[PDB]
Amino acid sequence: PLREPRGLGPLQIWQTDFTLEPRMAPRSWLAVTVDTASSAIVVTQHGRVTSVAAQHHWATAIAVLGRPKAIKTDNGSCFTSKSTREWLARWGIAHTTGIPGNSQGQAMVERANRLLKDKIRVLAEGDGFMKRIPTSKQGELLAKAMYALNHFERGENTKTNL
Amino acid sequence: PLREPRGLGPLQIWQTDFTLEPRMAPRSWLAVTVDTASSAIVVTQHGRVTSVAAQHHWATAIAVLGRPKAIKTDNGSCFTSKSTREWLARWGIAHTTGIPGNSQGQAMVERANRLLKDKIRVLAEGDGFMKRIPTSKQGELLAKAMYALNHFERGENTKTNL
Repeated sequence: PLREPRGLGPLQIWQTDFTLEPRMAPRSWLAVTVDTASSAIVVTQHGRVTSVAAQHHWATAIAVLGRPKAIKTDNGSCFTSKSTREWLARWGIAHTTGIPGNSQGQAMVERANRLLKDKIRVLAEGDGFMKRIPTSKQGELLAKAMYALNHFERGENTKTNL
Repeated sequence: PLREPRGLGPLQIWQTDFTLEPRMAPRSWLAVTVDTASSAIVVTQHGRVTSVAAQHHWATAIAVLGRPKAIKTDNGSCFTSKSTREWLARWGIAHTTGIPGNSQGQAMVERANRLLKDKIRVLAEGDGFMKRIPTSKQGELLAKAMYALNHFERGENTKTNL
């Protein structure tokens, strides 16, 4: 009877996309993965959008979230290249650019991209950076944005507490 | 590199639910499965909602759509019983009652239930049955409703044609 995914729990399927964020230049391409089972997000920054940038991002995401059963992406070439298909086959991860979803596409990662860019803008401005964030402060700020969205430790819709 | 699902195509995941339709009494429980990759629908009628009715329905759906990689259901007991879990393990089909979706729950099968009940009401009324459909005409009418929703062969949003 060995089938997934962790009891009756949700299946381990990720959605990944690249989004451009000039406040993070020169490594302005943010690769973002949302795990649809937990809604956890992993983001990494890249100088150019290539097949290798996608593989480097997923290598980091696997270290953080574990190996997923499948990854959903759009049809960009960094995801459909022979190189990327081989990398995913090496890890045994299924890939779809498909629609076995419940609504139009990969809404989850699109919402994540928006929340992430908003969070980076609010934190950077809080620190006094209204335009590009200085290169030496980018990593900590991106880490801070990722923490804020994942360990949202909140009352976001809760009752009084200390 | 052998991973799913049929190239870059959508993964083979189904959504299944039971819905009550008194026009089909005495076997008024309709079990409905929507394949999220193709949007095909399979419906069967049952006298009572039990674990065995769910297994009988999926046996028919597998003959029509092939064996899926996973099936998503809610937490009703006919789906979480030991009997049903064993049946799914016997076939090697993963089961989730989860949320690895892109919106709230299993909207797909809920929309399917609505379209199906509307279609049965319009066809039955067309035949002169305003209340319960006579037992001997139910199977053909349910088959007609299933055909209408799957081989929707349409211009449903298309240009002039013969």
